[PDB]
Amino acid sequence: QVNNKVLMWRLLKLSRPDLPLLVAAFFFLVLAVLGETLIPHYSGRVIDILGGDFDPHAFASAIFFMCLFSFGSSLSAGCRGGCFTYTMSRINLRIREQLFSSLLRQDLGFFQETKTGELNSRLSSDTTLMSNWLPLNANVLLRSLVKVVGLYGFMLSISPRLTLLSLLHMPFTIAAEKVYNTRHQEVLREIQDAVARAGQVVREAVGGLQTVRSFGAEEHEVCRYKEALEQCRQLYWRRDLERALYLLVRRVLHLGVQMLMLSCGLQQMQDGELTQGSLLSFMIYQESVGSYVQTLVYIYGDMLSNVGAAEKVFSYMDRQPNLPSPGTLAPTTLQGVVKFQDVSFAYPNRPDRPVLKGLTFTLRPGEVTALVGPNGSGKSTVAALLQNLYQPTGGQVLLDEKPISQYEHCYLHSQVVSVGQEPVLFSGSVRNNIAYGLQSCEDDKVMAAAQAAHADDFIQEMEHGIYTDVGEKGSQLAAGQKQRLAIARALVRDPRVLILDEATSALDVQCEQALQDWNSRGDRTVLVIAHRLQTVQRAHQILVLQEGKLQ
Amino acid sequence: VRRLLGCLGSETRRLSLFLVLVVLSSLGEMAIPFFTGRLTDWILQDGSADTFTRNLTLMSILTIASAVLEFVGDGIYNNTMGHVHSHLQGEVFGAVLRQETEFFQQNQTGNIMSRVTEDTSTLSDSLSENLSLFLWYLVRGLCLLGIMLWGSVSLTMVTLITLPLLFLLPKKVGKWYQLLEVQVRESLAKSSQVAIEALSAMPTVRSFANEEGEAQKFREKLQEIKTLNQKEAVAYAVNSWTTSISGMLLKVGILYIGGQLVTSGAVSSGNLVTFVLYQMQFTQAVEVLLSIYPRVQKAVGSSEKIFEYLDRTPRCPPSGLLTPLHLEGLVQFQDVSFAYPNRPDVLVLQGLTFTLRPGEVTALVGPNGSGKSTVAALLQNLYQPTGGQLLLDGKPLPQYEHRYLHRQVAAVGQEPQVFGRSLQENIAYGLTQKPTMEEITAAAVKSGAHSFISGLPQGYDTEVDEAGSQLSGGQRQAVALARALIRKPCVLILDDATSALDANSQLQVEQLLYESPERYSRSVLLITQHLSLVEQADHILFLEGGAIREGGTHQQLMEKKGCYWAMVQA
Ligand SMILES: Nc1ncnc2c1ncn2[C@@H]1O[C@H](COP(=O)(O)OP(=O)(O)OP(=O)(O)O)[C@@H](O)[C@H]1O
Ligand SMILES: Nc1ncnc2c1ncn2[C@@H]1O[C@H](COP(=O)(O)OP(=O)(O)O)[C@@H](O)[C@H]1O
Ligand SMILES: [Mg+2]
Ligand SMILES: [Mg+2]
Repeated sequence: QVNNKVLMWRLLKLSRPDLPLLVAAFFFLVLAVLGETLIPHYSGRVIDILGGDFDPHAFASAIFFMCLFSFGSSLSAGCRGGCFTYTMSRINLRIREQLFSSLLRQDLGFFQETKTGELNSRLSSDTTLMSNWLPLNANVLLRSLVKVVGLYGFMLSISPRLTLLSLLHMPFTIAAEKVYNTRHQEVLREIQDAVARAGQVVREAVGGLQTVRSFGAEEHEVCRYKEALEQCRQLYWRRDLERALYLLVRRVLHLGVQMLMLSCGLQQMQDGELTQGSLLSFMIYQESVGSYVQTLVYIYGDMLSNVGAAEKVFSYMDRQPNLPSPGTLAPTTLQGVVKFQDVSFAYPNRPDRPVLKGLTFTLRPGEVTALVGPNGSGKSTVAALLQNLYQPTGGQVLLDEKPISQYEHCYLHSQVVSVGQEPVLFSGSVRNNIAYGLQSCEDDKVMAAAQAAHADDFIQEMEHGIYTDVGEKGSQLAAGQKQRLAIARALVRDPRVLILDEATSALDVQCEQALQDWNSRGDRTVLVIAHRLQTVQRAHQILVLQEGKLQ
Repeated sequence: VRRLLGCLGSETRRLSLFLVLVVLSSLGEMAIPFFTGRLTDWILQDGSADTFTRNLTLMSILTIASAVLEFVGDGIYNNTMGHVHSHLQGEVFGAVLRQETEFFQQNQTGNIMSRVTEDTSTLSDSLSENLSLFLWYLVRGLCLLGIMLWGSVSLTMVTLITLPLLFLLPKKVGKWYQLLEVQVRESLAKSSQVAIEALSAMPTVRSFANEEGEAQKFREKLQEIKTLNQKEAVAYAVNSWTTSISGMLLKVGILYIGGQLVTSGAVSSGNLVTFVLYQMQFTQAVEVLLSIYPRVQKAVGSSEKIFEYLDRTPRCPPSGLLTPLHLEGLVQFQDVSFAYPNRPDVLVLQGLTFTLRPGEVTALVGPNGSGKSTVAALLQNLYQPTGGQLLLDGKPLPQYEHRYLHRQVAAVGQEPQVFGRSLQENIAYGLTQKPTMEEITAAAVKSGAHSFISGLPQGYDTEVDEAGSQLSGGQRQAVALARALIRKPCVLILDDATSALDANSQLQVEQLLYESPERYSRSVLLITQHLSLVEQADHILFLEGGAIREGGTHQQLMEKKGCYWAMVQA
């Protein structure tokens, strides 16, 4: 399969800086394996000494070599496991940071078409099951490679003749597994079909029991369920019979080698080319290789089966954004003018149904406008185009004889901010949420901008400070239902153009933000949107919106 | 569990034979290390060669007999557990259908099926595998310990003393490992909740252009996590060290004490070879036994949850005991008031009074939402009257047998249902025995299915899906009327029978109801909104809501100038 090769190569390149940890883990794994396969060789040395002339100098020296290899192998295995689980957590933190940093630069078509629950599952839970692919597979693979080479190297040193007797029956185990797994996969298909037929009766009887009870045929569904159970029973017995027969064949074939290995062992050691402890070292060594060669032969199938979970994470990171090309502007002096002509904007999510038709209007430094529309006519849709939140699919928005797409990401949004019907309050303190979007220099500006609406009575009454915590959304905000906090956030950054989507309203008594009260000092433009046609105080331009059209 | 053990009581003969064959197989399996020791000692003692031709033959016969008896014992245990699983699934199915219809409510379709199909099979599969492995390795662990006492009396005391040292320390340091991993997992979930909260308000974030603030807020939680898992890697390094030093130092102590014991003259060197080969087999036998135990411990508690569900008791009466001949068929309704058991605080039906005399027609018409379909469900034994008397030939419905009564009273629903079988079987569904081929055609001709199914190439043996993809709305009502007519019931109830049924079938159902001589032996009740069907009805009832407003014949109701004329002219 060529589909999993590109994903494996990208996943291998994700662990580039953890190469020194992988080298030290491989070095500690080799030393731990070498310590493990050397104690049974020394075990045959003690039995060799015990069956002859006893001398306490070599017997104590042999035991001292057991202890030195025991502390060495346990320390090498202990430091290997700790290093592998440190790489697993360091890999997990890298992919999680790279995913969210890539996801933050995506268009808003991705955050409304896809549910936020799906993104939470691919960021919190899926990357944990994806990070542990490499430390688990590299530990299993590098253990079986060294140990098989290490044990078979110890085979040839003891007896090259007796090694080949156990080296020429491994095809029998492989041929037994190959012929058994094919028959086991055929029977499992039949079991799934029979258990689907058994569930078919329960779909019929339970769902429509009103018809069954009204005709007195409840015993018919009981009798019909017995036929479905008997067919599942017979297939279960055939599955258990073929499994038990395979275990009998494998155990007999394993026994016949051991009887043959021992029979040649007694004949060779009688003549004088082997000792008693050499046979014990050979017997302990030979039982270890049987399980580890079976893990080695079936590691590639397990590795590719477990790797099929990184497709969703890698597609979210590497997908192409829909944002246009940014650029530079002239931030020296701003004339504070906005021009608009021939808008035919439609949402990229729903291009078939338009929202705004051809309209033109202008904003002046010494004037304030008003937008009135009943419902669904593009009340906040026009406000989304001015702040470069959405790009038009027909026509363009101008700002002093140049469009808005070539403006930079920072200075355009610092000069144009807006407030809406749902002012989202983020986690943190009041001071952190008042001056959100500002890098610094808020410690000398919050106290003069938070008193815009009605001075301070909601915050001043308790804790005598701005450092009162808020929490999540749906919190203890009572300053005009978290509206006073949002407008005071807007006047912190002293923007040139302010858009008020659903301001004033019942709080129109607080009218210190619409007229000269905020604007008209120097040059400043304010756009007001109201649902009901209220008389605009000190009006300069009146605009009424109806289905994307104005008078 | 006592009742789970008492469920497996008839298989005591097979369970006794299985325990014997396991013991005989485990005794014969431990033959190769036990015969390695003597043969190696026999060469080093320079013994005779008249035993080598026989000792290898004996040792090969024993383990061959141990391999076959393992296969025979595993064959019996897999056969008996299969019959137990098939028996348990059948009996838990029959207990489900014995409950009242209140328990279902057309909303427990998912939870009931997960309790009958999914859980039962997974519970029996966990029991049949874990108990088999626990019984196989307990005997092997006991047999090895029995023979390790024979080979030595000092070395077998050493490995029993240090056995709790092997399998108690790794558990304790392991408890320190996920105690710290709980805080790492908790901090991982808290960091993801901050990033999700900052991402769901993306138009607010994009309007203010503060992605760097969210990148720094995400990075602060990751640096606190990076501090915590460094202690996690240290904790596993200690945990992985102490499970490997105790295992290998145990072999050193066994060999050194054996080295002291052999040189004293107690046992020979070859007896130490058997004891070395018994250490690795006994250690893995204990280790497999300890890993099995959490599986059976959890599965026993799950089986106690199913067993408590098995003895759920219903609220309806079970059945009756009287089977008469020459049934009258008249059913009397006397002061019947019914309330739904779902919401007993609100009354939905009260004050019914009529009589369905045999041979006449009694049809009730009401507006939408008047609650007439619950009256027809009350006619049979689907529900029970709360404070009324339902009289059928001088006796109530629970006094009659469940199988006999529903064979005598047949009804169709407002929305008929079709079961996924042959249409010949679905016509004769619910019958005790299958009738002849002519009687199905006679019932289908009267219902009208023969005028359409003759054109189908499959005849009367067409196979239909689970719910109404092959049969149309007219065909579904056509096969529903034949189903209620094959048994020749004594009381026939029709609910919206001609709502979508075709005009030729609305024709020949009218001479069947009004002109055919088969109406003399039945009493019919219709709940239909069609004004072209109740002209020859002998009794007409009006159900505006709750109770009967007025009733009478055709001419009396028009002369009365009531609400019946106003609904007719509309
Ligand atoms: N299982 C139930 N438990 C409680 N209330 C129910 C149940 N099923 C239905 N209901 C409610 O009780 C009412 C009883 O009216 P009923 O079902 O007898 O009328 P219907 O004859 O089917 O209606 P229509 O006027 O459409 O012909 C239903 O309309 C419904 O609102
Ligand atoms: N998030 C959205 N995605 C797609 N279409 C939208 C969205 N919000 C509004 N619309 C569509 O745009 C039209 C105009 O909405 P608009 O008047 O701007 O809403 P509001 O009155 O809240 O400002 C509506 O008919 C609506 O169907
Ligand atoms: Mg709006
Ligand atoms: Mg109805």
